[PDB]
Amino acid sequence: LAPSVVTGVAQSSPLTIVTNPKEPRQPVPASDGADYLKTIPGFAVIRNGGSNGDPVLRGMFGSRLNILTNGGMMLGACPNRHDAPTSYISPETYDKLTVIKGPQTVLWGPGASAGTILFEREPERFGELGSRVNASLLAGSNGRFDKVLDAAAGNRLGYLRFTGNHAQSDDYEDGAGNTVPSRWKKWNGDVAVGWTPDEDTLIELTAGKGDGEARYAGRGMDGSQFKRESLGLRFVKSNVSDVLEKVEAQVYYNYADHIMDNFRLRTPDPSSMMPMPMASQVDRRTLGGRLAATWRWDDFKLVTGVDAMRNEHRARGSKYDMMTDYYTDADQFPWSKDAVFHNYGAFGELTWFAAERDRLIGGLRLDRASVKDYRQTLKMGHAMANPTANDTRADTLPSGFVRYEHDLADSPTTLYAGLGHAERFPDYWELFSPKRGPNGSVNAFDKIKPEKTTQLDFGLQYNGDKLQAWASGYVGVVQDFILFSYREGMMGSSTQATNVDARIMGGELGASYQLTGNWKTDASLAYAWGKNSSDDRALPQIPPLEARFGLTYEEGDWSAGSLWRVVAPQNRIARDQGNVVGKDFDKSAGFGVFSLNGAYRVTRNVKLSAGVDNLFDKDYTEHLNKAGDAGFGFSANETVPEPGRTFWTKVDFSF
Ligand SMILES: [Cu+2]
Repeated sequence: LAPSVVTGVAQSSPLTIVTNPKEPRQPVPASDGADYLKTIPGFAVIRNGGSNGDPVLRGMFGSRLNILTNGGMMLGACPNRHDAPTSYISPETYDKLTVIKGPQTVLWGPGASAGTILFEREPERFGELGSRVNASLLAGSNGRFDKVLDAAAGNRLGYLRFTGNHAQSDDYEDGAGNTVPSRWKKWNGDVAVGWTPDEDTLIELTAGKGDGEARYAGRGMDGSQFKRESLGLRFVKSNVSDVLEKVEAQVYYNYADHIMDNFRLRTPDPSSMMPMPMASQVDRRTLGGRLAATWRWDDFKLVTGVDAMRNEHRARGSKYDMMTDYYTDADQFPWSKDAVFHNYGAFGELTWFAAERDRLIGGLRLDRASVKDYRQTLKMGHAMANPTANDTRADTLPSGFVRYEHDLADSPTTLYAGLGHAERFPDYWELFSPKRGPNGSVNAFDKIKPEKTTQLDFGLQYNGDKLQAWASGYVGVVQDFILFSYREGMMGSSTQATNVDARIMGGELGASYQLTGNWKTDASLAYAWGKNSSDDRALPQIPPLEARFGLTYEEGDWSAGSLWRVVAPQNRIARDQGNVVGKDFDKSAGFGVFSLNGAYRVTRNVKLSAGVDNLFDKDYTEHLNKAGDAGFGFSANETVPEPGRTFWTKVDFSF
C-alpha cells in the first residue's frame, strides 16, 4: 500500500505493457508523451530541447509507431516534426497508457509495424449524485512548475468531466555548467460530457484545446506555437445479444496549428543562412472514425470492424524585404494546401481459448490508402514548378498476424510466439519533406514505396511469488524500409529518401524480486539491432544497449528508492543517414546515471514524492539526440546534452 516512484514498467502480459500515467516518474518527465515512454524498456527519445522529444521503439522511428489518444489519431503539422504526435499529449491528464509491441494487432489502424501506443481515459462511474477531483503540483530545478486538475461530477444518468494542466520550465543545465536552450510551456483544457441512459449504453462527447511553446537546442528554429483543437464522439453499447458482447462507434476531429521561427525564442544567427527574421506556419486537420463489434461464444472471441481517416496539410510563411527591412508575418498570406491523405480499412481478430492453458490469436486487416499532392510550386531559388502537382497515388495493403500463448503446467509461466506482417503506406514526411527521391525519380512523392515488415515476436512471463519476470525478443525483415540520406552540396543540408531492405532483431527483459517485506529490487535490459542489407552496412539511429537497476525500501507510509541507468556505447552507426528528424555522425560514449527518490502518504487524499535525478551531475548525451545548432555555440555534430542534477517535489491529491 506504500507509495512509490515509478522508474520502470514491466511487461504484464505477452507483448503488452499497461501503466497508470498519473504516478510520479523518477527520471521526471517534461509533460509530453515521449518522456512517459522512457520508463518502458525498448523506448528511447531523440532530444530536440527540454521537451517534445521524438519517440523511438526498438530502433523504429515515426509512423512505424501508431500513437492514439482516446482511440483517435492526432497528427502534427511541422515538416521537420517539431511537433511529433506525443508533443500534443500531456499524459497526466489521461488514465491509462497501453503499449503493444510488434505488428501484433489490427484493431487500431494501419501501418503499426513497430508497435501501438494508446493513451485512454476511463468513463466515469457514478451510480448516484457525486463528484471526484484529482490534482497535482510539481516544483523543480530551473523554474519547473506543473499544475494538473481532473474533476468530474455526475450520476447514474450522465456526467461532466474537466481535465486540465499548465506546465513549464526554464532552460536547464547540463552536467558541465552550460545553460542549454530548452525552456518550454504547455497547457491543456478538455471537457467530456457523458450520457449513460442504462448500464448497457454510453455516449460521450469530448472537446479540448491546448497550446505550447518550446526552445530547441537542436534545431535552427523554435516552436512558438503548438495549437491543438479536438472534437470527439464515442458510443459503446454492451450486451446487445447473447453473442454480440459489445458495439463501439467513434468519430474524432483533431487540428494542429504550429508556428516555428528564429526570432521569438532566439535571435537570428548572423553567420547562418537565416540572418533575417523568418517564420513558418503549418496546420494539420484530421477526421477519422472507427466501428467495432465484439462477439463471444463457446471458446471464441471475434472483434470485427472498419475504420477511416482523412487528413489535410497546409502551410504559409513570412516575407522579409531585404531593402526596407520590412517583415511580413506568415499570417498575412493565405494558407496553401499541400497534401491530403485518406485511409479506409477493414479488420478482424479471432481468439480461440483452446482448453485453459492455451490461446491462439489471429488477426487480419485490409487497408486502402491514398494521397494527393496539392503543391502547385516548390521552394536554391523561389522558382520551381512542382512536377507532381495535383497527382494522386493509392495502394491496397493487407496486414495480419498469428500468436500462440501457452501457460505452463508446473509454474506461473506463459510462453508466446507470434508472426506478424504489416504494410505501411508512406508518411507525410516520407513523401513531402525529402528534397530528393530515389535516383531517377522526379521527387519522393512519385516513387517511395510502402514499407513491408515481417517479424517474429517471442517471449515469456513469470508471475511468481517473490520473483516477477518477463522477456520479449523479435527477429524481422523490412522490405522497402524508408531511409533518409543527408548531403552537403554547399546549398546547405539536403535529404534523399530511398527504399532499402533491412534486417532487425533485439529484445527487452526485466525482473522484479521481493528481497524482504521491505526491500525490493528490479532490473531491465533493452537491445536493438539493425542492418541495411541493400548497402551492406548498419541501420542509422539505433539506440545502444541500455540497463536499469532499481532498489526500493518500503515501510508503512513511505518508501525510498535508488536507480542506476547504464548505457553502452553505440559503435554501429551509418554516417549521414537517418530519418526526417535526425542523422548519425559519430559513435556514442557510454555512461551511467544515478538517481534517488522517495514518497510519503500524508493521508488517504494527499501523498508527496520527491527526487534527485543525475545525483553526480554527469555530463552526458544520448546517441539519438540532435546535433546542437551553431547559433547557440555548439561545435559540429556535438549533440544536445542531457540535464545535470535536478531536484523535484510533487504532491498528488485525490478526492
Ligand atoms: Cu516546425
